[PDB]
Amino acid sequence: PKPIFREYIGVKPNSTTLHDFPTEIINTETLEFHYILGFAIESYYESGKGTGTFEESWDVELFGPEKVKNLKRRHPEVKVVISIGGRGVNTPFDPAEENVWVSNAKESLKLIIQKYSDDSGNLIDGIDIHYEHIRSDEPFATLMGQLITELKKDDDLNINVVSIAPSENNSSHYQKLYNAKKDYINWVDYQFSNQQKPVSTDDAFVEIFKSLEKDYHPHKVLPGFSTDPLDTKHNKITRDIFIGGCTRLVQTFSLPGVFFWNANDSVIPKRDGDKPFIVELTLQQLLAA
Repeated sequence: PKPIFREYIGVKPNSTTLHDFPTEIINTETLEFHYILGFAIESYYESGKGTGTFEESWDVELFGPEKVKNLKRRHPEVKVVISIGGRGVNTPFDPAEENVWVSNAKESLKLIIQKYSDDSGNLIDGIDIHYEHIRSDEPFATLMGQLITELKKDDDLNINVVSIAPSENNSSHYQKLYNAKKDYINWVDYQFSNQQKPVSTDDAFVEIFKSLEKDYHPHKVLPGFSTDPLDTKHNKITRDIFIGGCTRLVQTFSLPGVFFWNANDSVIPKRDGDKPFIVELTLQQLLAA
């Protein structure tokens, strides 16, 4: 329908800035709103190779099943998706056994997903693939492809929205996956804060975006921004250029939506006088108007 708005949450397990899912950014009247809950992370053997057995790594007191139930009781139109992988160098995609990885991943993720249920059914609407560190195109595209297929085919689940989260440095591996499974992947969430060289103008932004649509597919790419201080320090893109660049896209009716990296980091103003969620609220204003 509507412009898509997605926000990562739960990804800073040591942060105490939030004690529940924020309602300030929730807008289901003019936008299609998604919370991306993560990280479901695999256990690794001593060799640094992944087992495919996922566990929740977010705070379950703050964002667990009872909090998801409450959110959905109050705002039924919000979609909740689980993100798997992780950003550390300590959570790479590197399966120890290629023919057993997929069965462990399907079973362990289904177990997690089944915890997020109410009297009327499952509360999870999809999955997000967010492995930052992937060394080669393969077995990634084959194994991730099979996992998506198995989850979408399970009638016990409602895995309706599938997304991937590439960055400039891992984009080639995600492109391999996207080409093979184009029909099951709804959204490509590309993080502009992870570019190698700085994005200096709104024209440089626009030019990057168009090339992403060629690499993936027109209207399936959602530009993203990071309010995380680790990313702010890298200074690959400023909020002024991000807003400017998105404005240009909105003017030619070419922006399908946006995503933000992360609710914990956006609640705390960076410049005195800044309101909490200033970048998110500014993008919501431009997506409606």
